[PDB]
Amino acid sequence: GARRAAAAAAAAGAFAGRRAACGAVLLTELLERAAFYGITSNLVLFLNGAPFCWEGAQASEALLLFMGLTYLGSPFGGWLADARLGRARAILLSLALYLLGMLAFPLLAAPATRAALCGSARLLNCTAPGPDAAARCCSPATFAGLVLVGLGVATVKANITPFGADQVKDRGPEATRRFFNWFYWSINLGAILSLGGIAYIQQNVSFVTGYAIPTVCVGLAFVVFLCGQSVFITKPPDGSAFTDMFKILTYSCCSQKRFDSCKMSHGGPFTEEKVEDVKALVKIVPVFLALIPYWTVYFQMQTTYVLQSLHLRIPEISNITTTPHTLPAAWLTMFDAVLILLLIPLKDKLVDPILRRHGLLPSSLKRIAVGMFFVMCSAFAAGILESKRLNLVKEKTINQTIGNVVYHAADLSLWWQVPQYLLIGISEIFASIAGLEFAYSAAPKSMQSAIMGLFFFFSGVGSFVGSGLLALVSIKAIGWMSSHTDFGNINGCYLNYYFFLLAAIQGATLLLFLIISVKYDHH
Amino acid sequence: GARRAAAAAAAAGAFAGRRAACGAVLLTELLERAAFYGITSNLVLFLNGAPFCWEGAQASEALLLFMGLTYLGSPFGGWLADARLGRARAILLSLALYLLGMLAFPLLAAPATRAALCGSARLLNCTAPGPDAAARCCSPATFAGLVLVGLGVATVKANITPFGADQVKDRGPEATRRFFNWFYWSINLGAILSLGGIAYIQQNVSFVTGYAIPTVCVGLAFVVFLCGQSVFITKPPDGSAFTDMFKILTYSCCSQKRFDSCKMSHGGPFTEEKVEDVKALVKIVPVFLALIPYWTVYFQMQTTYVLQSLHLRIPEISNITTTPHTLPAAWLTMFDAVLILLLIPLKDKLVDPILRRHGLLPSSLKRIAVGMFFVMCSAFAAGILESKRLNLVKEKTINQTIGNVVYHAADLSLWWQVPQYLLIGISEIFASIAGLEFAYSAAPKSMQSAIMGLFFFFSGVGSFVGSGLLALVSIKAIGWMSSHTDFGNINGCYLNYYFFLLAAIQGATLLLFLIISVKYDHH
Ligand SMILES: CCCCCCCCCCCCCCCCCC(=O)O[C@@H](COC(=O)CCCCCCCCCCCCCCC)COP(=O)(O)OC[C@H](O)CO
Ligand SMILES: CCCCCCCCCCCCCCCCCC(=O)O[C@@H](COC(=O)CCCCCCCCCCCCCCC)COP(=O)(O)OC[C@H](O)CO
Ligand SMILES: CC(C)CCC[C@@H](C)[C@H]1CC[C@H]2[C@@H]3CC=C4C[C@@H](OC(=O)CCC(=O)O)CC[C@]4(C)[C@H]3CC[C@]12C
Ligand SMILES: CC(C)CCC[C@@H](C)[C@H]1CC[C@H]2[C@@H]3CC=C4C[C@@H](OC(=O)CCC(=O)O)CC[C@]4(C)[C@H]3CC[C@]12C
Ligand SMILES: CC(C)CCC[C@@H](C)[C@H]1CC[C@H]2[C@@H]3CC=C4C[C@@H](OC(=O)CCC(=O)O)CC[C@]4(C)[C@H]3CC[C@]12C
Ligand SMILES: CC(C)CCC[C@@H](C)[C@H]1CC[C@H]2[C@@H]3CC=C4C[C@@H](OC(=O)CCC(=O)O)CC[C@]4(C)[C@H]3CC[C@]12C
Ligand SMILES: CC(C)CCC[C@@H](C)[C@H]1CC[C@H]2[C@@H]3CC=C4C[C@@H](OC(=O)CCC(=O)O)CC[C@]4(C)[C@H]3CC[C@]12C
Ligand SMILES: CC(C)CCC[C@@H](C)[C@H]1CC[C@H]2[C@@H]3CC=C4C[C@@H](OC(=O)CCC(=O)O)CC[C@]4(C)[C@H]3CC[C@]12C
Ligand SMILES: CC(C)CCC[C@@H](C)[C@H]1CC[C@H]2[C@@H]3CC=C4C[C@@H](OC(=O)CCC(=O)O)CC[C@]4(C)[C@H]3CC[C@]12C
Ligand SMILES: CC(C)CCC[C@@H](C)[C@H]1CC[C@H]2[C@@H]3CC=C4C[C@@H](OC(=O)CCC(=O)O)CC[C@]4(C)[C@H]3CC[C@]12C
Ligand SMILES: CC(C)CCC[C@@H](C)[C@H]1CC[C@H]2[C@@H]3CC=C4C[C@@H](OC(=O)CCC(=O)O)CC[C@]4(C)[C@H]3CC[C@]12C
Ligand SMILES: CC(C)CCC[C@@H](C)[C@H]1CC[C@H]2[C@@H]3CC=C4C[C@@H](OC(=O)CCC(=O)O)CC[C@]4(C)[C@H]3CC[C@]12C
Ligand SMILES: CC(C)CCC[C@@H](C)[C@H]1CC[C@H]2[C@@H]3CC=C4C[C@@H](OC(=O)CCC(=O)O)CC[C@]4(C)[C@H]3CC[C@]12C
Ligand SMILES: CC(C)CCC[C@@H](C)[C@H]1CC[C@H]2[C@@H]3CC=C4C[C@@H](OC(=O)CCC(=O)O)CC[C@]4(C)[C@H]3CC[C@]12C
Ligand SMILES: *[C@@H]1O[C@H](CO)[C@@H](O)[C@H](O)[C@H]1NC(C)=O
Ligand SMILES: *[C@@H]1O[C@H](CO)[C@@H](O)[C@H](O)[C@H]1NC(C)=O
Repeated sequence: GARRAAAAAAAAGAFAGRRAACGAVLLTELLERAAFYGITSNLVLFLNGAPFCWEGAQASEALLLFMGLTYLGSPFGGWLADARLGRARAILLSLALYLLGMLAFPLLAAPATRAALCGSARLLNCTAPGPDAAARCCSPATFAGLVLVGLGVATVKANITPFGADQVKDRGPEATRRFFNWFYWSINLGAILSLGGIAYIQQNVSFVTGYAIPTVCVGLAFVVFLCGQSVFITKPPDGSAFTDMFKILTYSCCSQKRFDSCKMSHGGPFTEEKVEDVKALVKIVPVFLALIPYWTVYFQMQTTYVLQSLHLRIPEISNITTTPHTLPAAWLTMFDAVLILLLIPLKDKLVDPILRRHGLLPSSLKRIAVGMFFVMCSAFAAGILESKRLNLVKEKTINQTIGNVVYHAADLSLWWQVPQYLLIGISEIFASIAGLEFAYSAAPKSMQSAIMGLFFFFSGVGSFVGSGLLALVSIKAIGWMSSHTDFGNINGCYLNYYFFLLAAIQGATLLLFLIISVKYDHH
Repeated sequence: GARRAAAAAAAAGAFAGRRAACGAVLLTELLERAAFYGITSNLVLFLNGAPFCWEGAQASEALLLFMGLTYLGSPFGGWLADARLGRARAILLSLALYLLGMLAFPLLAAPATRAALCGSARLLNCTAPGPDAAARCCSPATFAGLVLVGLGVATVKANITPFGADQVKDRGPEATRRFFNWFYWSINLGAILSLGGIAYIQQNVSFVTGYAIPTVCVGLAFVVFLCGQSVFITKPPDGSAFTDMFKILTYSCCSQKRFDSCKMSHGGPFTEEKVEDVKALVKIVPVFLALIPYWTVYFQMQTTYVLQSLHLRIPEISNITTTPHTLPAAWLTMFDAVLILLLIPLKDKLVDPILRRHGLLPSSLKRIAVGMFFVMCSAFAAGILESKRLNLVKEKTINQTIGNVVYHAADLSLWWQVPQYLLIGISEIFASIAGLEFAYSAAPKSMQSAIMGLFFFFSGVGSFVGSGLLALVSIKAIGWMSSHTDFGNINGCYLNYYFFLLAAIQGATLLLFLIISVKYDHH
């Protein structure tokens, strides 16, 4: 018990005379998240309403391909970070590519540069009369910008978190946990700022002045990272010998091709440290495999919550003061970020000292399990509200308006969704941060960035699996999602059964993860 | 890992050349459970339909008082067992009193002895015309029989399980766990036999031949226990010095009135063994306190499941072969016992070796937590089905008949309740047995019977709290249970809102028990 009081000194003194570097890292992450969410908030709507009038399916496919590229680029970004380059140099290069890729969109928004670019001058005005039509216009420039921005965001996401984690490595794991808590807090703050301001300006002022802001944000992030590079000296990895470790991994795999790994490696050139690294990698891979369904259910629930909210009563007299012409569809997603922003400081200042006080959770796997339990509870709560609505809709309906689509909603207030998101928020403040901590703690000291990239890649694989599951349940044979051929007509479909299925999947995943976590802790 | 294989020898060899004693104990428990369930199956109906026509409220109060006496007598039964007597002697005395108390009811069933007894000859025939009416008739004999049978069943319940547990104490805890598994299996088998046969005979043939069978059952149990007493020699406690220990407990409490207990006891005569005993008691009491809500929710869900089943379609062509005149209302409760009988052998033969194989659960507290998680999942599942029914009832209804009351049920098959009970069954085969094992394992070797009595008393307190909660939710101010002024008309009430409340209570209790179990394991 007294050792907990001893470690409380490190916990309180975690932010020693190095706070400037932590602030710079948090600010860079906040600006990067703001730019990313500004880009991803209204990409489909921007593509549809642009003079290059794409189809809705084409815009959805483009956004999905961009997201998949962002998920896929993380392991390669980590490889580039730890091999042939340093961590800070990789961050700088990725941010430069990020800015270069994102600069394309404001030029496309501006009519003069839009006409100058794409060599096509497509002004068919969508519904305006026209002699037939062509395929996706402005394809080269748009695709180049999308691939550049996706690669940049993937690389920064893979590389920034382990760098900031090792920045405070001098202290104990409690310092790393506090840093990850504030890192997630900064991420949510940036997401809130973006989803509010950038979406408001894009939907209600202009795209030309809307897409210019993310470019300024990424420029500020690059500038602050460059300025803080001089004062960082956060024990830079300076990766030049780490390149050898990756090929020693391939040699260890060839040992399989030519504790078996340890018994062959012993007298073999494979030195003990590389043996421990490969054994750790083999141990940690199943943890990611078990976490895949958690990512699936989390992403699917995040997607379905906005759809559920779209068909509830819009509160607050529909913003009577300064009437919201074409109310943006980003604040519904921002509810979760607001709840996380409220929860995180309270957790960090109260719960962590209380848990660490007597004997409670010293490991992240248990926190992930608790978060998954909260996810299952939130899924059950969401299922119930959906069921009542699908029966309370049988009565008269009220024609509301979000954006420029006349939604049909029941006479049920939106605030009834406060519990679900609340549980979700709790789950996140237990799960995600802990997972990040695990992704930093169990990884070998030479290839943390690669492990982070694999973590994000597996999260993306889970998201893709969730989208595929939604497509599967959309089949007429089941009939749960049959009228969902547009922005949303959930009135004619059963989402409560889908919520219950998500809850059951989350429960099974929780049991499997408990088993796997116990096995990992044993070894 | 190899030590698990070493303990597998004890696990397989648990039933050494002492199986006759285990069989005798299991048979005695089975007969006692059969007699108890035969008594409690149709007590209210027997009292109402008897020539001494009581009121429904009076019969319900009598049954509740009997159940409360059974719950309260357990700690005093354990005290009598460990003080001034032995375990076997206490069992024999309690079974003799059990038989003496239960013998009263068949005499009351027989018209000749009924007229001979009670000195009243009350033959008002309930609805038959009569010049006013009196209070509860046959009060002295019925009350004496009820108090005797309650005290006997309380004492046997408090004493038999620790005796059988220490019967196999020669081997390791795995032998005790297997014995408790088969003990619960025998309990469920006896409950099935009673609820089927005795209830069918009572409701469809006669009370005179119905209540005679439990007397034969308890006589057989007493005879087999007496015969096996000679060959038992299961290291009998022969409690005579144990009495001293109990008074030393008060002396420890005298330290309160005159680790404070340990620091005072070291200089005091209180020898270390008594200090360890009192410290263990103080440690274990909070476990029972935390288990109280689990008992509350379990008993309440058990009660509400029969009511939910009563309003579903009766399956199997209403037993077309040998038409069931006045279908008994006990098989609905027997569904859970049937599921437990199916589950227990599979668990014992497959799950326990698999769990014990690599690294899994060595402690009962985690099993109790898993059982409570399954309880919460079953509660959520039950809530959903009830919600659908309360909406599927809005259509036409079908007038079924169970017993002699015309119930109103929806066109939904009873088999849809198979999942709920299944989860419930799993929960039990995780929770109850483990709790029993804990109640035997953590208790001091001198006063195991007292700890078992306290365990059963706290379970009864939880059941009373659950009944009080149901009475509280019955208030018009909430309105969840407003038309439930009879056998049951849940068609007009919201049972789903309750099921969800039970699920939430179980969810909170799970976290509380996890915290308390971790604290107990630390100390
Ligand atoms: C290791 C990974 C395993 C796979 C994990 C992926 C997810 C598994 C769970 C998949 C859930 C599928 C849907 C639920 C299964 C029952 C089928 C079903 O949907 O039944 C419908 C009934 O439809 C059918 O019976 C159609 C059967 C189609 C066959 C394909 C689905 C069966 C399951 C396939 C996947 C296998 C899963 C195995 C169990 C996990 C009920 O809806 P309804 O028609 O009553 O809807 C209400 C209203 O009446 C509107 O119609
Ligand atoms: C450490 C132990 C703590 C206590 C543990 C015991 C159990 C705690 C939980 C008790 C749950 C009580 C019921 C739920 C609380 C909200 C009140 C309620 O029932 O609201 C109803 C609305 O009624 C009211 O607002 C009446 C309020 C009466 C005041 C008493 C109840 C409040 C809670 C008292 C217990 C305190 C619990 C605190 C939180 C745990 C909703 O039903 P309805 O009328 O909409 O029903 C459907 C239809 O319309 C039919 O009417
Ligand atoms: C949600 C739906 C789409 C399914 C999700 C994918 C599952 C099929 C995956 C997710 C987690 C996977 C498990 C993660 C870890 C392992 C440990 C693994 O065993 C090892 O330790 C690997 C090394 C060895 O072979 O000894 C065996 C496969 C298994 C059970 C995996 C089996 C396949 C699982 C269940
Ligand atoms: C571990 C602890 C925190 C308990 C775990 C379970 C709870 C998180 C669950 C159990 C029951 C659930 C509730 C059951 C039903 C509802 C009603 C539901 O709304 C409706 O269906 C109607 C609301 C209305 O219009 O009045 C909103 C979620 C809520 C409050 C749920 C919130 C989450 C609860 C409390
Ligand atoms: C903050 C957390 C922990 C509390 C649990 C969820 C709350 C956010 C809920 C509980 C009570 C709810 C209120 C209870 C009753 C109603 C009436 C309800 O009105 C209707 O159902 C009719 C709608 C109409 O006709 O206008 C509108 C929502 C409101 C204010 C609810 C808003 C959301 C509240 C505050
Ligand atoms: C190679 C082996 C190990 C399988 C692992 C590959 C995954 C990354 C794949 C397997 C199934 C794939 C999914 C299967 C089905 C679909 C539905 C598909 O949706 C549509 O194109 C129709 C709906 C629409 O128009 O939006 C989009 C891709 C997606 C999610 C796929 C995404 C990528 C997934 C998850
Ligand atoms: C963790 C996963 C892999 C397994 C558990 C998934 C469950 C959450 C799913 C699978 C089967 C589903 C059920 C399949 C079919 C139906 C019937 C459907 O319509 C009816 O009630 C009509 C029933 C009838 O046809 O008689 C309502 C949803 C329900 C209960 C579904 C609810 C959600 C269930 C239980
Ligand atoms: C009885 C039959 C019907 C069960 C069939 C399914 C089992 C094989 C599954 C269902 C629930 C599972 C359990 C769910 C949760 C846990 C708790 C978990 O507890 C821990 O060790 C937590 C960590 C710690 O205590 O330090 C270990 C795995 C275990 C027992 C799982 C083992 C596998 C179980 C028993
Ligand atoms: C379901 C509804 C009716 C409520 C159920 C009763 C609760 C009010 C009880 C059940 C479990 C109890 C807890 C069980 C154990 C403890 C440990 C106890 O602390 C000790 O270790 C006692 C010795 C000491 O004082 O140091 C303090 C009270 C507390 C939290 C109890 C507080 C009261 C609780 C929550
Ligand atoms: C940890 C693992 C075991 C998963 C934990 C959660 C499951 C045990 C839950 C999640 C969703 C639940 C299901 C959700 C809805 C229903 C429908 C319900 O019946 C209805 O409402 C309609 C039935 C019909 O007519 O088809 C019966 C329970 C059931 C199958 C539930 C059974 C229990 C399930 C699978
Ligand atoms: C064994 C466990 C693991 C499986 C899950 C629950 C089963 C017991 C369920 C799943 C499918 C169910 C069946 C699916 C469909 C129906 C049709 C259903 O009919 C109606 O809903 C209309 C009633 C009428 O009009 O007569 C009657 C019950 C039944 C046979 C159900 C009985 C209960 C079943 C077998
Ligand atoms: C002394 C302190 C530590 C409290 C602990 C005592 C408990 C054993 C008490 C407290 C509240 C009591 C309950 C309060 C209210 C009721 C409702 C009451 O129901 C009725 O008489 C009305 C309904 C009917 O007629 O059946 C039956 C007794 C009961 C369950 C009580 C049973 C005994 C309880 C649980
Ligand atoms: C863990 C325990 C101690 C606290 C949590 C218990 C919950 C499961 C209970 C407490 C409050 C209950 C809610 C209180 C009131 C309502 C409204 C009731 O009616 C309505 O939907 C309309 C209400 C209105 O008119 O505003 C439906 C059930 C519901 C959501 C209840 C569902 C069950 C809840 C969430
Ligand atoms: C973030 C805020 C809103 C939470 C407010 C409530 C907390 C004080 C509660 C909610 C959930 C509780 C947790 C639910 C379950 C667990 C797991 C339990 O895990 C173990 O210790 C298992 C055994 C082992 O690890 O060896 C420890 C207590 C803990 C963290 C509980 C501690 C207290 C918590 C965090
Ligand atoms: C539609 O036509 C108007 C008037 O010619 C023009 O100003 C506007 O830019 C066009 N819109 C698009 C989206 O090309
Ligand atoms: C009712 O009266 C009949 C005929 O007199 C008698 O046989 C029967 O025992 C009475 N029933 C009861 C319950 O006393």
